[PDB]
Amino acid sequence: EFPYLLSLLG
Amino acid sequence: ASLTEIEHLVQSVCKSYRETCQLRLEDLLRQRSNIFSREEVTGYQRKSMWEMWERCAHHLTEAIQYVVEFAKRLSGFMELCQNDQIVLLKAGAMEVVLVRMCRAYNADNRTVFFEGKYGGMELFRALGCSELISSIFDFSHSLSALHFSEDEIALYTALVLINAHRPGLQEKRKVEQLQYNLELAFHHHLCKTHRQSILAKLPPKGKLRSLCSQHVERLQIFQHLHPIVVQAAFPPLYKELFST
Ligand SMILES: CCN1C(=O)COc2cc(N(CC(F)(F)F)S(=O)(=O)c3ccc(C)c(C)c3)ccc21
Ligand SMILES: [Cl-]
Ligand SMILES: [Cl-]
Ligand SMILES: [Cl-]
Ligand SMILES: [Cl-]
Ligand SMILES: [Cl-]
Ligand SMILES: [Cl-]
Ligand SMILES: [Cl-]
Ligand SMILES: [Cl-]
Repeated sequence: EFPYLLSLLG
Repeated sequence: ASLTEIEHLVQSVCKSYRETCQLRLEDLLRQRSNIFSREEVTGYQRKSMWEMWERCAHHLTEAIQYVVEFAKRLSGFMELCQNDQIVLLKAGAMEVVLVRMCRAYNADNRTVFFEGKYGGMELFRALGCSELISSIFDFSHSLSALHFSEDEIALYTALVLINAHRPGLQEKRKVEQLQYNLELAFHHHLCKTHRQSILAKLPPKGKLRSLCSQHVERLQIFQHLHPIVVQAAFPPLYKELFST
């Protein structure tokens, strides 16, 4: 559900 | 974890914080004497709810970005699984910003640093969430009384984030161990600096919880009043973290 949070983790 | 590993963890956490603290304490202190004039205050109070919400969402999003960086630099965080990283950040990023806020709070005159100058809570009138604003200021006032050092806020915010009691965690034992080692680090640091007495005085949990819950509720109210503004102007991350 949290792709924009996930992106910054990469 | 050995005493050497715990000592190194204190240093690691303090460095991660130093690198992501986003505003220097020295700069914030120096700018206390920069206070909004009456006309400037009036200007903010006359702003539309939309514009003031939009501004605050931008600034909050910026702060949250530094907290994500803090997390990524935090010993052991990138070892957790994707799901757990997300769960801890979704619950904890806002809590960390709220703690970080006490640096930008001046208890003498009860002002906060906002868009380059200090103002009181009257500055935020157009937001239309009086209870939330007062609660934020109360929270800052209560932290100011602890007089945290930079090192203390680094260790304490690490602990706000690494919280193994957040719902939806997969690798709870993994998060428990991280939390425990961070407690060891916090306690070691406080013992060394003769500050262990502050532990018993920390904001109860549920205090941070309530502030975050209120933020979510007020956003829902705003979004129902002005749904176009959120989809048009707010950062996508902010929507993802705080919308329904
Ligand atoms: C309105 C929703 N809200 C909260 O519920 C949680 O507290 C907040 C903080 C911030 N800040 C984010 C940053 F300070 F971290 F940068 S601020 O735009 O400089 C600011 C500073 C101070 C106040 C009183 C307000 C209202 C704003 C933004 C939004 C919220
Ligand atoms: Cl206002
Ligand atoms: Cl924005
Ligand atoms: Cl968390
Ligand atoms: Cl200050
Ligand atoms: Cl605060
Ligand atoms: Cl302080
Ligand atoms: Cl932090
Ligand atoms: Cl002590």
